[PDB]
This record gives sequence, structure tokens and C-alpha cells, in this order.
Amino acid sequence: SGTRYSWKVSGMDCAACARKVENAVRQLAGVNQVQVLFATEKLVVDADNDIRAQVESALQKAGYSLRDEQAAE
Ligand SMILES: [Zn+2]
Repeated sequence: SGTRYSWKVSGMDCAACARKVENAVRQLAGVNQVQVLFATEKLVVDADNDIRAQVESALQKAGYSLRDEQAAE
């Protein structure tokens, strides 16, 4: 897999929220695969560029509060 990034998102609770989130991040560029696991308070992005600082901003704009959980485990 390219890279796996994740964030801890205290706000996503709905599949509609999830879809808007995965769209809100997917629209960027760098992001290849989106895996936004609402309710479990996390988003994962596979991005073969550099867009996390874009994602985080994107979610923050959309109206969430994520924060960087490192570049995988
Ligand atoms: Zn919601």
C-alpha cells in the first residue's frame, strides 16, 4: 500500500457525514483511497503525495475536529 495516514475525528457519527467527509477529502488530489470510519472517531487516507495538512484543513472547513495520528503504526 502507498502510505496509510489517519486522524482522530471527534464529530463523525453518521454514514452521510462519512460520505461528505470522504468526498471532502477525496476532492483534494493526493488521496487515492479514502476510508472514513465514523462513530469509531477515525479517518484513514491512502495518499501517494502529501495532503494530510490539506485533509485536516478540509475537515476543519467542513466542520470537524481531527488531529494527526502519525503515519500508520
Ligand atoms: Zn453526524
